[PDB]
Amino acid sequence: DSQRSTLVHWFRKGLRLHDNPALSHIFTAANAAPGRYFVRPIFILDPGILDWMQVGANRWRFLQQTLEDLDNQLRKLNSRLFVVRGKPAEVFPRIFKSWRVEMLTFETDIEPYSVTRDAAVQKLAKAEGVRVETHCSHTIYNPELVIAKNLGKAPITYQKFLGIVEQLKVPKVLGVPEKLKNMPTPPKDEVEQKDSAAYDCPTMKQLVKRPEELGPNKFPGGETEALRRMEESLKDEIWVARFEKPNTAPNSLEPSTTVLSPYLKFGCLSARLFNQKLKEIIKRQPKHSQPPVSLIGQLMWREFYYTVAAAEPNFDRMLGNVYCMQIPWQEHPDHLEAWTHGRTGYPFIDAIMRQLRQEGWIHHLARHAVACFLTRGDLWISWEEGQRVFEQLLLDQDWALNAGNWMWLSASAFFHQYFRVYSPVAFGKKTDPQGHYIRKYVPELSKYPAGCIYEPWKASLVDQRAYGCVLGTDYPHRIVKHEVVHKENIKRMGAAYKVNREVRTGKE
DNA sequence: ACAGCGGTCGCAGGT
DNA sequence: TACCTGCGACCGCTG
Ligand SMILES: Cc1cc2nc3c(=O)[nH]c(=O)nc-3n(C[C@H](O)[C@H](O)[C@H](O)COP(=O)(O)OP(=O)(O)OC[C@H]3O[C@@H](n4cnc5c(N)ncnc54)[C@H](O)[C@@H]3O)c2cc1C
Repeated sequence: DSQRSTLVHWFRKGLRLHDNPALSHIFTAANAAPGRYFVRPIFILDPGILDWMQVGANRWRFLQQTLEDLDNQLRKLNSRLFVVRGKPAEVFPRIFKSWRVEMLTFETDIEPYSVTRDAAVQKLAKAEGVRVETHCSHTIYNPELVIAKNLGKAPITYQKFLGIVEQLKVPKVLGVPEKLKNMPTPPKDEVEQKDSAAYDCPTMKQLVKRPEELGPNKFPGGETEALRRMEESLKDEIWVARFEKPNTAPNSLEPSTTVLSPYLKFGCLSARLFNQKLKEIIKRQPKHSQPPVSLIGQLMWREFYYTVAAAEPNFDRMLGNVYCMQIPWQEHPDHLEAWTHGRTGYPFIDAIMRQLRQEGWIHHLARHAVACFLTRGDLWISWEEGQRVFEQLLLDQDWALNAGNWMWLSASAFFHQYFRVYSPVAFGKKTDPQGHYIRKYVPELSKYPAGCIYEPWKASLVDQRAYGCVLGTDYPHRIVKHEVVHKENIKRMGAAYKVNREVRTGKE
């Protein structure tokens, strides 16, 4: 066994065993040629990034848990995870030689950074004699094929996108890979010979530098929890079939939706598996909703944003972004800081921003509320600042999805009915008239009557004292007046739309 | 051409 | 309940 070659699967996203072609191919190959190969499933961890502030503690914890679950599952196939510390640029040249790699597989990714990184690896592999198999299993439909089907253009409307993808084939959904037979552990490389635990899963202490930012562990990481959570969500087939996104609550104390987003984001759950489960349920349920609103439709919204994002390296910025309306956002540093930390003085908005920071997930319509307030609705701050904060705090932080919906919400792309504006005060009342959500995440206001808990400034000073929370002392004065600024912002939006119309017809 | 339709998720005030 | 209308007057697509 001093003559074996190594087959490598590289996990970046797709942190799962189920429905993983790139991974299954590796395991099938090893079992086909017994005694021929060694198998190294790996995750590359840059130890320098741990202090990057664009990754919150909660997301680090989620990744830590995911890596441990992935190692446990690989253990059952007579394998394990190898978490190799370093950067791909130095790691691969070293391990290609060290491990005598014959093949390298991974799941493809459309994010710019990932496109250039992978291209470098492909170039190295080519020159070094290592075969590379890539698979597009992160999404149901391959953005490339969708764009090609639509004559070289990413569809910019949902219904057109649907019209294209129903013409495309849906790939077969795989099971978990086969158990490796006659696979002894590979010989230690020079790094392992020095430290036997060099490729072990990172500890919490290792991945999480600021444990004080950790909140309640409501959504544990990993494929196991992913599948358990999915199964629980699909248990009630009526709820699933009649799902309409607009009717789900932003402020329910428990999630009104599936909360599968962190799992789909990391690849802990296969979007293709989830799509298949849904379809089987809809066939059994005669009464059911349709896209855009349906649960299947939500999954297609994921696919839509990935397709437009795949055609635009600047997707996450206003300038140079083909889709994006050019809007004169302003700098408001105090207001930005107050929004960022849930200190706007709008209890509903503050409640949401605090849940987000604490727990890593907020409901889609809660995101609408705070995104609207930040941008077109009140503060007139750029969506790129909001995007940045979300990137830091969300467990499900996704380059394409985050950019896409921020553009939607700011009416910069895809959505253009800017006359519709969420009220920081009224929107939440509909589903939570008593303000239970506010009382929980803004505890200082928990004695306010429902009559003014969404608008504490309506309470007199004597009232404020009787509720044991005086505005300007225990809770902030509202940083702006929604009833005024939103009307003026509407006109700013109309004005900016006009300027863009000129430019568009001006190039003709 | 340029109008009419549809567009995941507005609000307030009706009924 | 779950519709409805006024508000003021958007874009992409279609033909
Ligand atoms: C300003 C803003 C930023 C956002 N940033 C992200 C992000 O960084 N990462 C992320 O995954 N989602 C993001 N979303 C979309 C959406 O809010 C979340 O996907 C959803 O809240 C996750 O909860 P869920 O899993 O219960 O969704 P469900 O309603 O159960 O839907 C199921 C799955 O469909 C997909 N999905 C649902 N809604 C959307 C949507 N609007 N766009 C794309 N895919 C969707 C997700 O994969 C979700 O897990 C953002 C939305 C807004 C308005």
